[PDB]
Amino acid sequence: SGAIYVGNYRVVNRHLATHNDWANLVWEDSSRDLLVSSTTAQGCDTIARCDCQTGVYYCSSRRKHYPVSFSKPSLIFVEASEYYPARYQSHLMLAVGHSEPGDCGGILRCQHGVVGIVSTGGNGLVGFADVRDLLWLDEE
Ligand SMILES: */O=C(\[N][C]C1=[C][C]=C(F)[C]=[C]1)C1=[C]N([C][C])N=[C]1
Ligand SMILES: [Zn+2]
Repeated sequence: SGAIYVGNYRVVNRHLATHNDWANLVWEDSSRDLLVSSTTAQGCDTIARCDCQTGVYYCSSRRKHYPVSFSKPSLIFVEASEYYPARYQSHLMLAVGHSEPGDCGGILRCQHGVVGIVSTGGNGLVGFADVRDLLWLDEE
């Protein structure tokens, strides 16, 4: 579990979005595993605006933050998980590291702020849904 809180937006994995998220929907994209809802309170996070390929991510199934190198966001085949069938996911970054289903929502951060959230795992990789292209998160 986990979310990004930027301005008056809440960014969650689409597959973990709640009824209250869907009832207050700003934007969602199944191909990216992302959903954004509106918030009453302003959030503490800053979104990275950069092309870093190194950062640190939180792994709840280890209670640990790990430094990783990661691929640039791309259209990647993802094997079946507990929450999605095998499919192509877009805007996905991969790193070597541990990720189980409940790790989804852990933040990946670089020197510029939040890069994305954990979205995939298995076979010794962790996949992150990028948010650095969503420039509209930073206003309005
Ligand atoms: O519930 C609302 N939004 C989703 C949400 C927000 C915070 C959170 F911790 C979980 C889910 C919502 C939005 N608004 C209007 C701004 N009222 C309720
Ligand atoms: Zn960066």
